[PDB]
Amino acid sequence: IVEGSDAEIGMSPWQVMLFRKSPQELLCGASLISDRWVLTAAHCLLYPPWDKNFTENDLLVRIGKHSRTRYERNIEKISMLEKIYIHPRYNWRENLDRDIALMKLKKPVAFSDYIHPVCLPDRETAASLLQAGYKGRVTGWGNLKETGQPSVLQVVNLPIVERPVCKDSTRIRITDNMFCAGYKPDEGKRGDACEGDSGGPFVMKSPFNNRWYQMGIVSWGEGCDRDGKYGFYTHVFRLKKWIQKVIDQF
Amino acid sequence: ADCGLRPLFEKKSLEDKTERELLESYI
Ligand SMILES: *[C@@H]1O[C@H](CO)[C@@H](O)[C@H](O)[C@H]1NC(C)=O
Ligand code: NA
Repeated sequence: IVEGSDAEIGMSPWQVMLFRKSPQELLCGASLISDRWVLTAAHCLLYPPWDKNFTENDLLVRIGKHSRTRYERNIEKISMLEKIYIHPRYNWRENLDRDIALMKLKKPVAFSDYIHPVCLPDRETAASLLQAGYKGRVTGWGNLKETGQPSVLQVVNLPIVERPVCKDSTRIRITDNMFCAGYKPDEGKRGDACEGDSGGPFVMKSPFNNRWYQMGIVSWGEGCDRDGKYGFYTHVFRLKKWIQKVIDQF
Repeated sequence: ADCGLRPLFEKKSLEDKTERELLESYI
């Protein structure tokens, strides 16, 4: 994360880390949505222009971590995956539309004071909170600045930018299954996700029920914390119908 | 089921150092 700070112990309990198995390197961030399901971004697993096509056997997942270095015994859990589910209509050849992925763990994870799942938004939740001006929260162990990796999980609070502002800030076709967030050049504040925070969660606290809802998935962006550039996030709700079918079919 | 309720925060009835910023933005 860029212009973010250290997270509190168990501040993002649904926060997941996607690792390559050989060699063991941080790929993306992710999120726990139940006992057996993880939700990252598709480009993390599949990006053919960079010969990226990951099997379940290629990847590893680490849940409950605070310090990327320090391994804490019965706190953090390392799980392997049974199967991966990339969106059938995920457009990598043009704009990273429907940049969503689901990971079924080979064994369910027990919840604790550090491992706990996030809420997926509903009709009303998304319509009411997915509105420009409101601040959401990005989290990850990605680069601290552009081209620099952190020890403790980082956290930034970013406001949702008006769809016409997002559109005019980029050259790429922005679809309803995307939303953007970040501060404007004269807003006097900064922050963004960076290489490594991809697939990670953009959450929000419901003023209605004090529950943390995952509104987005850290998808793409042009650089990191560039003035006049905003972070683009996968519109979780717009794809909840797909998330449901994969969970209910397997 | 009992999601989005942090065991060390919402369950223990505690606010994280910056969650007010979020709720404040809704005004
Ligand atoms: C990814 O590899 C698997 C076999 O390893 C194959 O079935 C699949 O079609 C490949 N997809 C792409 C886009 O390379
Ligand atoms: Na910016």
